[PDB]
Amino acid sequence: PSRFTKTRKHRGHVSAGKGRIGKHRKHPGGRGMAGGQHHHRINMDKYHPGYFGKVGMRYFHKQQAHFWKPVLNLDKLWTLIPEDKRDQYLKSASKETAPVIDTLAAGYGKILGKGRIPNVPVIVKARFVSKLAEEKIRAAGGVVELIA
Amino acid sequence: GIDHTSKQHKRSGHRTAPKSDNVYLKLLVKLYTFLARRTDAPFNKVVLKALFLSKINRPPVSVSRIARALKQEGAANKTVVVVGTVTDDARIFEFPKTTVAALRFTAGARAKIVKAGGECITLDQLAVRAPKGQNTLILRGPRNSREAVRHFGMGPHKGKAPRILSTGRKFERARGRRRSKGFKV
Amino acid sequence: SAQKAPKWYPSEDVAALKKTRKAARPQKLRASLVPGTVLILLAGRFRGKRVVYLKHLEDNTLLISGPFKVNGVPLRRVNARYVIATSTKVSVEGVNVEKFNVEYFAKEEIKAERVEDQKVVDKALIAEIKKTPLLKQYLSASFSLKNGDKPHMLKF
Amino acid sequence: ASLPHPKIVKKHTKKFKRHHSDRYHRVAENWRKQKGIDSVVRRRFRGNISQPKIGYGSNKKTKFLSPSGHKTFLVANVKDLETLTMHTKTYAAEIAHNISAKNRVVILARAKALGIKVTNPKGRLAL
RNA sequence: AAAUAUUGGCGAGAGACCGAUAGCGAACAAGUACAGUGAUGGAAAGAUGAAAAGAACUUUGAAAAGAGAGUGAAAAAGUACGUGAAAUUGUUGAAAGGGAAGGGCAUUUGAUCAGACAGGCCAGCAUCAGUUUUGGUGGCA
RNA sequence: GACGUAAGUCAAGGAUGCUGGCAUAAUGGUUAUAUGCCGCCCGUCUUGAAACACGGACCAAGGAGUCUAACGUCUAUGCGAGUGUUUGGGUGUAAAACCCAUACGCGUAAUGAAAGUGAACGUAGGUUGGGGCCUCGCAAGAGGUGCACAAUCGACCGAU
RNA sequence: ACUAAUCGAACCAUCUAGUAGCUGGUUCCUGCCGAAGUUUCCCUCAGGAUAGCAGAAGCUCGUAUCAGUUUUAUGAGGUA
RNA sequence: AAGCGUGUUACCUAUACUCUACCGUCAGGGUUGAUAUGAUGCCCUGACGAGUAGGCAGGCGUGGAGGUCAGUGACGAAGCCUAGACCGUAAGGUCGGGUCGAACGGCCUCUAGUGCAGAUCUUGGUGGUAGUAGCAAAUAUUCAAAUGAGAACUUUGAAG
Ligand SMILES: [Mg+2]
Ligand SMILES: [Mg+2]
Ligand SMILES: [Mg+2]
Ligand SMILES: [Mg+2]
Ligand SMILES: [Mg+2]
Ligand SMILES: [Mg+2]
Ligand SMILES: [Mg+2]
Ligand SMILES: [Mg+2]
Ligand SMILES: [Mg+2]
Ligand SMILES: [Mg+2]
Ligand SMILES: [Mg+2]
Ligand SMILES: [Mg+2]
Ligand SMILES: [Mg+2]
Ligand SMILES: [Mg+2]
Ligand SMILES: [Mg+2]
Ligand SMILES: [Mg+2]
Ligand SMILES: [Mg+2]
Ligand SMILES: [Mg+2]
Ligand SMILES: [Mg+2]
Ligand SMILES: [Mg+2]
Ligand SMILES: [Mg+2]
Ligand SMILES: [Mg+2]
Ligand SMILES: [Mg+2]
Ligand SMILES: [Mg+2]
Ligand SMILES: [Mg+2]
Ligand SMILES: [Mg+2]
Ligand SMILES: [Mg+2]
Ligand SMILES: [Mg+2]
Ligand SMILES: [Mg+2]
Ligand SMILES: [Mg+2]
Ligand SMILES: [Mg+2]
Ligand SMILES: [Mg+2]
Ligand SMILES: [Mg+2]
Ligand SMILES: [Mg+2]
Ligand SMILES: [Mg+2]
Ligand SMILES: [Mg+2]
Ligand SMILES: [Mg+2]
Ligand SMILES: [Mg+2]
Ligand SMILES: [Mg+2]
Ligand SMILES: [Mg+2]
Ligand SMILES: [Mg+2]
Ligand SMILES: [Mg+2]
Repeated sequence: PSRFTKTRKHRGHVSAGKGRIGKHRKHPGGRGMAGGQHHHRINMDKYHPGYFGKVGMRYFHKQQAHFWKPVLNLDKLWTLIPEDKRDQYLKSASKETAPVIDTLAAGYGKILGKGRIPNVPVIVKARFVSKLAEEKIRAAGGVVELIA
Repeated sequence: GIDHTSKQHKRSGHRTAPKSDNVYLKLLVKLYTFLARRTDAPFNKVVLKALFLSKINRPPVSVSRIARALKQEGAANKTVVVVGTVTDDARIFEFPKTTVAALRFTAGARAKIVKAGGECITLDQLAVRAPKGQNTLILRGPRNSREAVRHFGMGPHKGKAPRILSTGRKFERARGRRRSKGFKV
Repeated sequence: SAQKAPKWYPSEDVAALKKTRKAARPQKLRASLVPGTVLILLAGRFRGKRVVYLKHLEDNTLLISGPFKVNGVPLRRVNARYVIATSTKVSVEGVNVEKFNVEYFAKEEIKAERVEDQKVVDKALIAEIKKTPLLKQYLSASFSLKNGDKPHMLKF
Repeated sequence: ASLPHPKIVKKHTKKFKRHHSDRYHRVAENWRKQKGIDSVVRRRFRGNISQPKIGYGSNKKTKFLSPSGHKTFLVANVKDLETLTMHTKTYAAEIAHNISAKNRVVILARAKALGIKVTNPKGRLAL
């Protein structure tokens, strides 16, 4: 709000904090990104390297939903089982009754391997996995069942 | 006239109080100010200073961070003390039975610690049962893992994160960032 | 409320004084003040009158009877720092000054006691002033400074 | 009778008038600091007015005290007055300017009963 | 069709908005008065009192008007109307003034003014404490 | 601390005692004047202003860092691997308050131009410090554990 | 030259609060701290960015690491 | 010599040095089983105090808003004037007296179109100059009467 601003403190002082010499003007260096290659070059090269120039391929008519693939990691994989019923599977870590985790409905397209799941076998239904994510699921006695 | 070697009237540059107006945090400061003055225990002076800390200066402490500090030999039976917020961590599947003292517990953190057989107490229950902070374990969360710290000290060849709104190709991956376009940093 | 309130007020309790280490000790006069010495009174009703120093009272005031029959100055006190001590003395080992004190000069037409006290004390004064010549006229004349008398070089 | 207090030291009994408040009518005597780059008053040249500064602060044992030794508390009605019933020596009452004449009789009579000093026991008195 | 738009029109309800140099240019006979050949430009201007009870009557004056009288709570509300600031001015009173005035520290003089007897005001002396200054004198190397 | 055998006293961690006058314009304040000495006109630009630099005859009223979109640092608060009720819907004492589903934004993954691939050898490593805590010690200190943080060498992920 | 007191491009309204690295102004008090007119780059030279100087917020610790200083030892220098 | 050179003392006086007091700032501390109930308090100790541009902090004032003082007021609110008083270092606050006639404050918070000496600032009002410069081109007016409160200037007559 207004009463806490330095404008109220600068009342009575001539230059309002802008100086007597610099003498606050309209646009002393230009407007916006003016002079990014001429007289603001040092600031742009120091703080925004890469700004000027061209990089690789263009992509006409990009639809981001083509590339939709949220990643889930193995240390977060057991969060897709509900909180209460999770403990039942942790005991009796055996086959023939293994939790089916369908990560697509949980909103994930790829399962990644950040790792260290418990040794409970688990059935993972994923659109995509990595080699290491699959390896640790099979090292626990589970299976990655590919879905679409 | 005095040939002054140092700046005169210089403030210490440390908080002597929390900037917070929390009436309950002020009672905790009031109790530990008394404790740090009438006892010679270094723990009471450390906790008192930590109760002045700003929000970024007390990062959250995970229960997994708590549990890793209990893998130190002889530290299992110590009372973990966190001057800040204890959060939950789903990545860790076993939690020991321990007593944790914190300013705040998240609901997931309090559930996980209690379900393990442990106990969650406030810093004034800690003061009653450990007036000199005997058998305690102060844990602090990582300070520089904040995203803001990524951009601190930006410059050529320093490998820091640029302050940028939109990322991807076309956003600062050109002249200045690869030898094919001018120079690399 | 025209003014809000003081949330707390200063205490009405009055503090006792710290115990002070200032013992009262007797005054030492300057050595020129010896009983019987003639003094000049430098202020008062009797400015300039020359009187006899008789007794040193307990309240640090000099007792003078520069005889009333000689120059009208009665039995009264004067401040020590307000008199000039002269080199000439007159013997006062015949006057009874013991009964004169602060209570004799306490405040609360002259008293019949005081007129008779003066005659008793100056009888032993006036008689022994006559021993050496010219004092009776000397004490009956008031002192003054003339056009060239410098008190820093004058002797008394 | 007020509480015993030291001698009252003011350190500056003279008002700090504004510079040139007697030169131009448009310059009021309310104190204003000179901000001029060339101001002899700001630069503290000999012969010019003094400037308010913290060295003139009244003694804390004596600040806010009237010469009689009381602190002034502004009262508006009877209820405001018994706030000073237990503080008669350290505070004195002052009837507010807007209090009616018939209500001033009530406060003056009540203060005289409680032994409260009134700094203005003559306002709106038809005498 | 509907959901959408709406600084125009009509009818409503509101506001942490403005309060007569503000808020629309315009609270009022305001797009008026007025200016310009014309396109256009474009103000200023609200408040007696509860009620006009808006001062009958006398007197001076050619009259305006004045002095009374009177109405009114008030004329320190008289349509030159609530209050009525400052610049600027008249009278009265005080004060000072040999080529400006004004100001800062201190005091004299004049004028004016607050408070307090259950210790307030101004002082004198003695013995001490702290800081100094100026002498007299003694014993040693 | 000193003296005193002690009792106690003292000039030893800051003035007490005695006496007088007045009790009001006496002291004091304010104000006018006089006297001693001093005092150039403010604001601005400027290396430099009393300037023969500029604005200012006077007075009243008005009169100049605001609001918005997006954002950086810091701080406070709520929750916390999540978080954001208010686009909407429900409800209402009706522009308020109260309640809510699915989404969506940001975060929880990076990297490459891309196609793509995608984070534990180990007690999530080793070394040097490191507050605090533990053990032994009257303590000094010694040993153990050492969060944050700092330096460094490694391990893992992506590109090459 | 003249084109309504207007002419090296009339007047009126609007775009338009046109832009200004330039001139002027920029409204209360007290307290604490306290500058620069130098570096590099710029169609730059009455301007900016950048580093420096300054303030504020602090944070980790608690007498360290130090130092507009000297000594001792060991170098270097090409001015008087 | 009251000049020049040189020597000796004494003396004068800065916002400087010493001591003390007061104010503020900073720093280090003390203080809870009654802190003799205010721990953003009270108190002990030491040092420090120049300042443009500029930064920050604590406060004073104005318009409006939520709360409260069952606040003030036609027995006089607000406003205005006041070489009358009191408080504050100050921004300012309070009281008395006069004028006036209908609303307006204290405190805790919220909010902003929130504080003027300047801008050849805007609008309005007012001065000194100053009873001043001036009211001097176009030949020229005069006498009497009448009217009228009043005639250089109107009317009539006469004359020029
Ligand atoms: Mg300027
Ligand atoms: Mg170029
Ligand atoms: Mg004053
Ligand atoms: Mg002023
Ligand atoms: Mg200057
Ligand atoms: Mg429709
Ligand atoms: Mg208008
Ligand atoms: Mg009017
Ligand atoms: Mg009236
Ligand atoms: Mg009037
Ligand atoms: Mg009126
Ligand atoms: Mg009027
Ligand atoms: Mg006037
Ligand atoms: Mg003359
Ligand atoms: Mg002495
Ligand atoms: Mg006087
Ligand atoms: Mg004078
Ligand atoms: Mg002079
Ligand atoms: Mg120049
Ligand atoms: Mg100047
Ligand atoms: Mg110019
Ligand atoms: Mg001019
Ligand atoms: Mg104004
Ligand atoms: Mg503009
Ligand atoms: Mg323009
Ligand atoms: Mg300084
Ligand atoms: Mg310039
Ligand atoms: Mg050479
Ligand atoms: Mg050379
Ligand atoms: Mg000589
Ligand atoms: Mg200063
Ligand atoms: Mg400044
Ligand atoms: Mg207001
Ligand atoms: Mg009034
Ligand atoms: Mg006046
Ligand atoms: Mg009315
Ligand atoms: Mg404004
Ligand atoms: Mg003005
Ligand atoms: Mg100004
Ligand atoms: Mg002007
Ligand atoms: Mg003339
Ligand atoms: Mg003519």
